[PDB]
Amino acid sequence: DIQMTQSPSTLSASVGDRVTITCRASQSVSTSLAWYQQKPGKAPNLLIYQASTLYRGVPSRFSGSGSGTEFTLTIGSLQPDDFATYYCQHYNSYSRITFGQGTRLEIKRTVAAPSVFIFPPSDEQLKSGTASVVCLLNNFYPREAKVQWKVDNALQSGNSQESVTEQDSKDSTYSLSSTLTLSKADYEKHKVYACEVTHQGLSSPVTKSFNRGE
Amino acid sequence: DIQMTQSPSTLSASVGDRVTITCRASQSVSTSLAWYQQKPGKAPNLLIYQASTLYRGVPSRFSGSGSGTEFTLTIGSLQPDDFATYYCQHYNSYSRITFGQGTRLEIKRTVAAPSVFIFPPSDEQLKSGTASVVCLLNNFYPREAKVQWKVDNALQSGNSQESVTEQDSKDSTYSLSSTLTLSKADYEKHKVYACEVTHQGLSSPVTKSFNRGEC
Amino acid sequence: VQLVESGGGVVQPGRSLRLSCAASRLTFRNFGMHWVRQTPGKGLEWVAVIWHDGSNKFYADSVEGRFTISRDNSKNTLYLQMNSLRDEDTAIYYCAKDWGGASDRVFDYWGRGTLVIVSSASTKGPSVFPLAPSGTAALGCLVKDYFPEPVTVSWNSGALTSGVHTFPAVLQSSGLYSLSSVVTVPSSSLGTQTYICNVNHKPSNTKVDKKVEPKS
Amino acid sequence: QVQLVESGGGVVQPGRSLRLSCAASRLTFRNFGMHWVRQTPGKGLEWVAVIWHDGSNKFYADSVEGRFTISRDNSKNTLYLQMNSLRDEDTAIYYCAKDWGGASDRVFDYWGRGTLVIVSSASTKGPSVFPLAPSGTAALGCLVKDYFPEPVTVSWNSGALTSGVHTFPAVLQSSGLYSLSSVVTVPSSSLGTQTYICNVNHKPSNTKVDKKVEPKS
Amino acid sequence: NPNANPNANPNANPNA
Repeated sequence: DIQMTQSPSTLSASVGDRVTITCRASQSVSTSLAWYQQKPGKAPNLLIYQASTLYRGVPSRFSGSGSGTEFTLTIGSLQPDDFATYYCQHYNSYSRITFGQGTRLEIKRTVAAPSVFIFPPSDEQLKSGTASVVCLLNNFYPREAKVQWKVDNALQSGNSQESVTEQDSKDSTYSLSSTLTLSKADYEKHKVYACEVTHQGLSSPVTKSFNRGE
Repeated sequence: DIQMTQSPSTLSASVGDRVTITCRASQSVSTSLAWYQQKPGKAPNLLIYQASTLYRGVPSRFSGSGSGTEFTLTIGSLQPDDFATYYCQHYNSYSRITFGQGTRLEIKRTVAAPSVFIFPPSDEQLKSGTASVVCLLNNFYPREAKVQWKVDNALQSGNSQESVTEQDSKDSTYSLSSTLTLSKADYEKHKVYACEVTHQGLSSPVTKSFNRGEC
Repeated sequence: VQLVESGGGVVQPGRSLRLSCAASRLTFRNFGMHWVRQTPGKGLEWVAVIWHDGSNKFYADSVEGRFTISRDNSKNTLYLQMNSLRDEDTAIYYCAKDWGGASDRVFDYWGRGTLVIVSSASTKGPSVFPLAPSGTAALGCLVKDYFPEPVTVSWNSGALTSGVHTFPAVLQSSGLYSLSSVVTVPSSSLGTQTYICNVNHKPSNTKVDKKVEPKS
Repeated sequence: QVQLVESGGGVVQPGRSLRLSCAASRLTFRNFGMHWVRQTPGKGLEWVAVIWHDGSNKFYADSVEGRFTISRDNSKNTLYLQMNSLRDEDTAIYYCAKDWGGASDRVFDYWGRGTLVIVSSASTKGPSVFPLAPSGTAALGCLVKDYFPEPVTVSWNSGALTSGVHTFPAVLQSSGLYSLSSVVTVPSSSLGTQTYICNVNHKPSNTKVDKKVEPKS
Repeated sequence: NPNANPNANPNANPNA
């Protein structure tokens, strides 16, 4: 099948700005390409078809261009209603329909540094033979945040999972939660448990840390 | 759906000319195409179908041509009865019917510069709470003219509508009206009101002005 | 052949309306029938087609799921049920006879048409404001805030016709129509000749005479 | 207005079948080809199948060829999707979609609300709640672990605490069970005088659990 | 062609 890759996956913008997102196809599709808008909890909505033709009832500030393997959707000047997720879709002859992974259009705001917290596993969870350490990043912007776990000052990998909220409607910030899950026996073979946060709003990397048993 | 686009949108000709208008489709319609004539206040009249078949009763001076994506309607010798708007229409299989936006055939004449008049809002309309300023462009040709409102020489945008008459039948000119409407609050917060008219028959754009509350 | 549309009028948005087209001097059951509408922009657009026996119904993309076409051959009548009407449906609606050829979806006969206006506005009589003249002078009457169309303006009860330009009405953001009517006269006649515009709005039963007098 | 309503979703085990249905209303159903599109938990979109107006032609995505069967019944204005040999990868929201009708354009103008399909070997299990104890603002919260299926709702002090609350989206673990955390930022002044309790609800397991979150000993 | 037109023909002959 044909692979549709959108650029970028998250675009930051303010109301009034002009935004352009890119869609790239692994083989030529000519003009057989459509753009959709989707808002959380709803089905997609058709915006453009045949690369550049506006669907009926769509505001004129949406435009589209391209042919072959590169296409762009453009919003002439953003409105509050235009913050959502956008997918490209091809329907090339003798090629099965595929969609891009989507581009998230978020609201721009000033940089806010995260407040980082670390929580040891509670005493009752250890009694179940499982330990889960939690690293919390509250009300930060922008969305890009690197959380590195370090057990005994040894960088971990593959034993954690991250969960991030959607852009808060009130202050347009994000919140992240990384969960490091270990065995109870593997948890008590180590002393130092720290998570290291790298963000644009911090002059230094901040490290919240605890020592098992304190 | 298929997009029908007609070229040109308006065409000036005189009686006896040979006129051709064109219709281009987004994709091929083979020869599934028709042409209609329409005059103001009346339903359309069938002229041509299947790209080139003359409808019974249509004068033989009409003829259609074209295949696939490009089509033409030709009037061999234009009669005074053929000044109207002409639409193309496709009915290609597996495609919902679409009409072109139309082509208006208009009578040709010499250039005539417009007479420009401006009207301050009446005293009666000021007892209403709304103030309408009107600029009148009288007896001009061709129809393409630009009117611009300047309130305290600040260019105005989006607070005016225009209205164009049909082509006069005595002298074949056009007249245009441009109504700038404000609140009474906004009308009294400014002093100088002007319309500036640009037209082919004018060397420089002529401006008509007035001031609020002054003779 | 004859087609006459009926059922038009003013309807508020979201409401419904049923149009009818009465065919005479024609074997109605033998032909497919269309509905074609024409917006104030003068653009034509096909609405729907029904087969000779209601065997099939096809609709324009913009009305699919809201309009319903139907026919009663025993009465020689075409129907169009319009639901959830939007402002984009305001148009003249013609019923059209399909030509009868197998491969040509063309309309040889049309009805006079019927106008459907989708508007929340109520019937309102116009306010007539004078446009006072400041060798050829210009004066007129500004006919504002009326619904629905049309109004008719005369000058001096019709005795003055030369130089009269009555502009087509324009629809305002308020949902009311408004138009101008002007006349060019000799400036020698400003103090001598009286100029009165006669405005009539039959939906309001309003007749207004407005004297346009010169300005200092 | 055109309306599509999907039905037949739920939680099914891997390797078993499930028939989806989509009822059309206010639409010349027999005039249009119909599609199915699904949305994976990662919000990616995937076209599933298409059927022609008369059902004379059917096509499928390579991922579901031979296991899925699309069909329709024009007399009832209903579209069907027979799913067999279901895998975890088929977990998605399944929309039925109407083909626009443009001859050249395979675009979808009208979509249904979607119906949820969870393919899991896991059984309905209520959540275990553990506290993230706090130790001039402090952060505390609740860890809601190992439940199935979604969703759980988390409140704080029975709804009297809205500000600074963040209930993170659920994450799926390698065990086939879901886990999330909900945290609140509170005044460090308040920890010894005010009590903070989360109120986790898991309706599939008839679970309503509370847990008082106080600083560690 | 899986993306061929799946819809009915609205311009087929509708007459008797």
